[PDB]
This record gives sequence, C-alpha cells and structure tokens, in this order.
Amino acid sequence: RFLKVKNWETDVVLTDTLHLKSTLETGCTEHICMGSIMLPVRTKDQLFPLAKEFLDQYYSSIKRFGSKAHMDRLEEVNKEIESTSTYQLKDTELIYGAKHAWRNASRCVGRIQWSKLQVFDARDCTTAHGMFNYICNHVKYATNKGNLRSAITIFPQRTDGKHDFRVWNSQLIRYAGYKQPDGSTLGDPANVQFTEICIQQGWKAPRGRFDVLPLLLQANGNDPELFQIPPELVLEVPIRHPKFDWFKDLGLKWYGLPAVSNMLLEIGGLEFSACPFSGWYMGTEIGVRDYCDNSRYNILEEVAKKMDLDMRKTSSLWKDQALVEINIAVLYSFQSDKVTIVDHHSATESFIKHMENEYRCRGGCPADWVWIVPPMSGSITPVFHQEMLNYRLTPSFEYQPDPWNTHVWKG
Amino acid sequence: RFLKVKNWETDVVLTDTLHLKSTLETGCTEHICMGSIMLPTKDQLFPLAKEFLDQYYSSIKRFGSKAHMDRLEEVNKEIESTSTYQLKDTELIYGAKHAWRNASRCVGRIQWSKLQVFDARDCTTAHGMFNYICNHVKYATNKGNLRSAITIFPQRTDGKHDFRVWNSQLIRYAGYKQPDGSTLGDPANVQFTEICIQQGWKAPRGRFDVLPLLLQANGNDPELFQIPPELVLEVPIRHPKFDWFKDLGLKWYGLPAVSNMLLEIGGLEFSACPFSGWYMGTEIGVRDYCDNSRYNILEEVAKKMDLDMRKTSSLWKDQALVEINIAVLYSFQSDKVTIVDHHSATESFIKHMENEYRCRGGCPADWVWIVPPMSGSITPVFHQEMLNYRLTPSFEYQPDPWNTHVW
Ligand code: HEM
Ligand code: HEM
Ligand SMILES: C[C@H](O)[C@H](O)[C@H]1CNc2nc(N)[nH]c(=O)c2N1
Ligand SMILES: C[C@H](O)[C@H](O)[C@H]1CNc2nc(N)[nH]c(=O)c2N1
Ligand SMILES: N=C(CO)NCCC[C@H](N)C(=O)O
Ligand SMILES: N=C(CO)NCCC[C@H](N)C(=O)O
Ligand SMILES: [Zn+2]
Repeated sequence: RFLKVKNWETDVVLTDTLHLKSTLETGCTEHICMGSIMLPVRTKDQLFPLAKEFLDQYYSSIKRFGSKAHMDRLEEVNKEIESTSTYQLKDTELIYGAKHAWRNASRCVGRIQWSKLQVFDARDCTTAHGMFNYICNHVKYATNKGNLRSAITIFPQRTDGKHDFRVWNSQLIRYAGYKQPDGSTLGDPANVQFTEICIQQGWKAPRGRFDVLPLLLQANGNDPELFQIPPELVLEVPIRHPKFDWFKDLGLKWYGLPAVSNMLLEIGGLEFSACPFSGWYMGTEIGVRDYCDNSRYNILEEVAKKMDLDMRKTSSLWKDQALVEINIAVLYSFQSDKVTIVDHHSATESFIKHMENEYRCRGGCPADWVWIVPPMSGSITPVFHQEMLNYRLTPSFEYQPDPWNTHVWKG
Repeated sequence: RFLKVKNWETDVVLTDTLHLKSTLETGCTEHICMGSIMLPTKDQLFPLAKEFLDQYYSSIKRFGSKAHMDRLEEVNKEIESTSTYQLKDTELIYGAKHAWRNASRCVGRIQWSKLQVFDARDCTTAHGMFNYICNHVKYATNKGNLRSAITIFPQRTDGKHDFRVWNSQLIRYAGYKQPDGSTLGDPANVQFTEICIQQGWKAPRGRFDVLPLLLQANGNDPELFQIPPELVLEVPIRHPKFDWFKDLGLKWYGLPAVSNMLLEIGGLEFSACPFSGWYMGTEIGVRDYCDNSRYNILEEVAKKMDLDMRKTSSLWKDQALVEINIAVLYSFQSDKVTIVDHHSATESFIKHMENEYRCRGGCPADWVWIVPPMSGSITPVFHQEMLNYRLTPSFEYQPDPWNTHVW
C-alpha cells in the first residue's frame, strides 16, 4: 500500500512505501489521534528476530545482501545469542546503527546531516571516571572551538537491567535551577529536580542564574558519581542585539553545544541506555523555548519593558514583538562569536529538501509535524505547509524513565 | 481506554472519557499517525438517528422518558415509511450547536452555545437561497458587532437534489491569472473565479473584488447573485505607527463565513449550511496576507520597512510578519469590527477545554489546527496535549460541486 503526502504551498505530492517497514506502535488508533501527546530485560525469544531484521538492513545498505559474509554473520550472532543470551555489534554495524537512529528520528529537523556523524565507541568503558573522560573528549571534539561537529558517544549496552550505564543529566551541558523559599526560581526551572539531586550528592552550587551543572554518571549499575566538566571545554555565548545596546545588560548567555544525554539508542534489539549525542542549535530552541517559555527563563516581560512596547493589551502583540528581537539577538550573538547555529528558515528549507530526497531514495521520511514546525512564525516556514507521516523505524532513539526513579541505591 | 492529557506549562492533567463515544475514524492506525494530513440506507439511518435522539433526550434530562420513546418510535416509523425523517426545530438547533461544539479544528468553541440558527429548510430555489444568505450576512455582521450564525438549507434526499453554495466562503475576493504569468487578487480562488466568469459574471479584474454567490437549489444548475455591497463590511488596513502602510492598499472583509462544508445531524446530511463567527487576527494577517500562495505580501512590507533582506537570519520575514498582524488587529479595532488576537483566543480555548473536561468528559481538539500559525509556543495551546477524535453531530468536508455536478 502506497500513501500520499501533499505540500499545500507547492502541490508537490510524495508517495510513502517506507511506512510498510514500521513495527513499533504510534499511540494512535482508528478512533483516536495521539499525535500531540509528548510521551505516548529482553529475552533470547524476541532478540534474534530483532538482530536478523537489523543485519538484513545493514547487509542491504552495503550491497552484500545474501552474501556469504551476511550469512556467516547471522549464524555467528545466532550462536552468540542462544549461548551468551545477547550479542556484540561489529564497529561498522554500530556506526551504521547510530546514523540510522538519527535518520529515523521523526522529531529531528536537522536530519539532512544524518550521514555526517562522528561515532565514539565507548563500549570498553567500565567506571564513572571512564565515562567522564569519554564525555570530555566528546565535548571537546564536538565543540571544535565553535565550528561544531555532530557526535555521539556510546557506552556499553544493557545486559540484565541491573548493570545499566546512564548519564543522569538530561543534557551534557545545562544550567542549574534553584527553587527559592519565596517560591521564585533562580536559574533554569527545567533543571530544579536534577540540580537538587546534585546538591544532595554533594555538589557545591554557586547559586547563580547560569551555573553549568556537574555531570552525574552511572557506570555498570553502580551509584552515580559527580564530576565537573572543565570550564575551558564549555563554550558559551554572551547574548547581545545588533541594534539594542541595553540587550547585553539583561545578563543573558547560552552554551553552544546542545547534547541530549538521557535517551536510549536501540540497534538490532540491543539497548544502549547511555548514548549522549550532539549537533548544533537552531536559534528558536534558545530564543523561543529556553528564553521565553513561561516555565523556563521567561524573559518576555523584562525585554518588552526595555523596548517600551504597549503592554496593557495583548492585541498590541508586544509578546510577539519582543520574541522576534530576542531571536534576532540569539542568532547575531552566535554568528558574531563564530559558533555554529542555524535559523529556522534555513533549517526548515533544508529539511524539506532532505525529506523529498528521502522519499525518492528511501521510499519515505517519517516526520512528526508537531515537533518539526518551529515554535515561532510557523506558517512562514515551508514545513507548516507540508503533510507528514509519522511512524517508528528501528534503529531508533527512545525515551526512558529518569534514572532516579528506577535506580536501586547501593549506599 | 481512560486517557490523560497533560499541559506541560502548568502541569494540569485532564482525563478523557468522551473519546469512548467516538463514532467516525481518524485516518490514523497503530502503525502510522496521519495527524498532519488535511483531508484524512434505511438500515444505516436508524442507528444514526437513535444515537442522536438518545444524546438529545439526555441533554434535556429526559433520557428514557415516554416522550423519548415516543419520538424514537415516530422517527423509526418515518424512516420505514419515507426512508428519511425530519428533525424538530429543537433537535435541529441542538444538532447545529453540537456540530460546532465537536469541531476539533475550531479554536473559537468557547462560544459554542451562542449560535443563532436560521432554519432555511423551507427554501426551494436559488433566489430563495440568496435571500436567506443576505439575511444571514446582515444579521451576523450587525454593523461590526458580529454574532455567530448558521443558515441550514434542505437535507440531502436522493443526492440528485442537493442544495449547495458553490463558494467556499460567503464573502471572498476573486483571483485572476494574467498574461504576466502572475496572479491578480486571491490565488486560492482562481478556479472558482473562472467558473463565475464562465457562468457570466463581469469581473472588475481588481485585487479585492468580492465574488458573486453561485447558488444551487434542489440539484439544479447554480445561479449568480451579487451581495449588496452595503451588506459586505470591509476594513482598510493601516498601521498605528507606520504611515506608509495604507499605501499598500490592503483591505479585508469582516465576516468569515465558511459555506462549503456538510453538516451531519442524526444521519441526515445538510450539504448547504454556511456558518460564520468572527476572525482571529492571524487568519488574515499571517495566512491570507503572508502565505506564499496567498496575497504573499511579506517582501513588499519588508522593503517598506527597510530591513536587511539579504539573509534569512536577520529574521526580516518574522519582523514584517508581526507588524502586518499588528496592523490587521489595529484596523478592525479602530473600525469597531469584532476580531480576536491569537493570545486572547487560545487563552479562551484552554478555559473552554477545562470546562468541557469537567462538564462533558473531554474535548476533541486538533493541535495542528489549534496552534496559531505565528508565535506558537508563546500561546498556551502549544503546551497543551490534545486528543483528536470525531463526534457527531459534525461538520465534514465534501467534494467541490463542479466535479460532482451534472450540468
Ligand atoms: C546537526 C544539527 C542538528 C540540528 C540543527 C537538530 C535540530 C533539532 C531540533 C530543533 C530538535 C527539537 C529539539 C527540541 O524541541 O527540544 C531536534 C530533536 C532531535 N534530534 Fe536533532 N538536530 C541536529 C542533530 C542531531 C543529532 C546529531 C542527533 C542524534 C544523532 C539528533 C537526534 C535528534 C532527536 C532524537 C531529537 C528528538 C529529541 C527529543 O524527543 O527530545 N539530532 N533536532
Ligand atoms: C465566534 C468566533 C469563532 C472563532 C474566533 C473561530 C475560530 C476558528 C479558527 C481560527 C479556525 C481555523 C480556520 C482556518 O485556519 O482556516 C476555525 C475553524 C473552524 N471553525 Fe471556528 N471560530 C468561530 C466560530 C465558528 C462557528 C460559528 C462555527 C460553526 C457553527 C465554527 C466551526 C469551525 C469549523 C468547522 C472549522 C474548521 C473548518 C475547516 O476545517 O476548514 N466556528 N475556527
Ligand atoms: C503538547 C505538545 O505536544 C508539546 O508542547 C510539544 C509541541 N511541539 C514541540 N516541538 C518541539 N520541537 N519541542 C517540544 O518540546 C514541543 N513540545
Ligand atoms: C499540512 C498541514 O496539515 C496544513 O498546513 C495545516 C497546518 N495547520 C493549519 N491550521 C489551521 N488553523 N489552518 C490551516 O489551514 C492549517 N493548515
Ligand atoms: N539542536 C539540537 C541537537 O543538535 N537540539 C537538541 C535539544 C536542545 C534543546 N531544545 C535545548 O534548547 O537545549
Ligand atoms: N474565524 C473563522 C470562522 O468564524 N474562520 C473561518 C475560516 C476563515 C479563513 N481562515 C479565512 O482566513 O478567511
Ligand atoms: Zn495520529
């Protein structure tokens, strides 16, 4: 069965056959669409099919499907499974796996870049200190003095579920939040819970508005341990505006490296619970969401105050005016300091080209419209007008529960 | 089967049970989400009628009364006898209000129970239709103080005697392709504009010509009529800061009146049911004015503003967009024509959702349509999880009649 998507701006119609390879469920039924819901110990049994499906896809990608090398690999994985109950990926299969998880990430607008990914194999890692060293190397390589390079570091896979490797941070680099006694928050409200854990684990918090968090790292199912990323490895950008000279006096800055570290990478039925990955920012992530969400830094009022906009009626669009100026500032600051960033016009246009190419070469491109359309100026970006099909392919990045909810403390 | 929706900004969680009453299908399966796709007999009729009458009698606290059973009996007898049935006025009104209440793409539903329902089921000709429509236009416009209204023409019979308004809204601007290669006026209306011309309309061939009505009664060939211009309230667009804005020569109409949809109540199909409320500013200023395939004015506005149009990263498009939208709102307000900004409308809708969850067990909503096309995440609906599903009575899409009609 063939499925059509249409772009309502261009009338370009595309045909999807890739969705036929989809296994994992969506959350939707014939009676309910859950397309806007944020979040809608494996046995030998289920494992060999998952391995096989993956190795068939790998061997096809390399034009060796059905070859002796393909068949010997299936056989060797099969024996390894029923003997040791799991298996190990070859380096080439891991790299391919990690790239495809990104290729298949339906909420990622940056996927035109999917094949340029530096994969760091950290499967020989055994301790939290080993992890810290790996993560430092990743930050330094990815940062590259502002000329950002996509990378992923992959710690050992899950075994019995009791020896998991985890990065407790939700991103490698992120700012602390501190609920105050009067009920206000200092710093980033998204990171209050995790900040409170670090403090409990013995971090001495500077208690400012932009304190880079320490890494809280769990190796081999052991209690996690704290480490400070050397400050010389943490690239940051002071935020100023090309025209408004008071803008710098808001005291704003952000870090250049967006490094999601709390997701789970599934490849061939194997579960890599610590797999921090980074690219570079689209300006709206910081300018729209991190700065202007009500539950984040929430700077809209203070900015609009300085701009002396009419704030007594929403229909002045004072919020919308302030929002553009803030986003101009983020992009200007990053460009001026020569740190990679992409604007939402450039990034969405690239994605449409990516998506069309994928339909031609691959038979489809799973995409989550709710996430792909940028959080400001939605309909003046080409994605708003693009119909999309969302379905789940493996290899994949998946959510997992926060480790503090599940971890059995050793003491 | 009992479903939670979370607001990620406020942490408020709502439990949805209303979805279990869902009748129609979404387009989605467990393998594929189609959430962003625009368009995803006697035997048939009695279940649909029963389901509707049951919810009606429940709504007036008479579920299982003799008057409930008697009406079920009487409708049943009438379908058996005539293969269709007629709604009582009270059922018609209830059904239309509920079709709006159920409209998952409508952000304006806090208003759902204040709807003036005009019963045009006695209408027989296109002239009749024109009369009913002018009355609706005048009623709803109300010299700028807009009132929600719907006008309901006769229900489908054998599908060869359909009433249709061929226009997509009661009031829209014409579109003409020129030698040029380009388009004058509204590109969305080019083909319908041609149909009018080929039917006999003398087009003034300008940028903002109000189209004629093309009206189909009882399955006949449709007929042209001009709405008295005195009934079409329009707003010149100026900006409260930029004097040059008026020189762009932009205007829009006050009454948004969708006329191409199909109202289904208790299995009956009302193929001409034009309805109107009032505008949210973004519909005009973001979509109608700035879509590349609509009036597409971003570039002219940005030039007038002397912004750096060399690079997308200067956010010149975004800057022009905000100002165009300030100008729309300012102009409607200055002229006392009802309009709502996207902050106000989305705040109301979040309140409406809480009311519906509390009093009804849920509120079908399509997040893709509900989130404004500008400044999405600085409105509260962006952060609101929504469940989309189909309840009846409903408004449904139907194919444009020119592909259907036998001349
Ligand atoms: C190279 C530049 C990249 C850009 C500009 C980019 C852009 C983005 C953006 C804007 C989002 C949404 C973020 C949010 O709203 O929180 C995102 C999500 C995501 N991207 Fe990327 N991306 C990039 C690289 C990568 C890389 C290297 C990977 C993994 C190898 C990746 C995988 C993801 C995943 C899994 C998500 C979903 C995260 C979630 O659900 O929280 N992307 N991308
Ligand atoms: C009172 C003021 C109202 C406001 C502010 C309003 C707001 C809106 C908006 C912004 C849309 C999206 C339109 C688009 O993007 O093209 C919409 C869609 C819709 N509304 Fe309303 N609405 C109002 C009244 C009504 C009324 C009176 C009805 C019917 C009785 C109705 C039924 C619908 C339907 C069926 C749609 C979806 C149409 C489609 O899919 O093209 N609304 N509403
Ligand atoms: C409820 C809703 O799904 C939620 O707010 C989503 C909307 N779209 C998003 N899109 C992106 N890219 N990132 C997000 O965090 C969200 N939040
Ligand atoms: C492809 C996508 O579904 C389409 O562009 C939608 C997106 N959201 C929308 N939302 C509203 N209110 N109106 C629209 O016409 C659209 N168009
Ligand atoms: N561009 C990326 C990954 O390359 N996004 C990662 C998520 C970052 C999050 N949205 C933030 O604002 O910190
Ligand atoms: N507010 C409404 C109906 O009350 N919108 C209906 C569709 C109008 C269309 N979006 C337009 O911009 O002309
Ligand atoms: Zn869906």
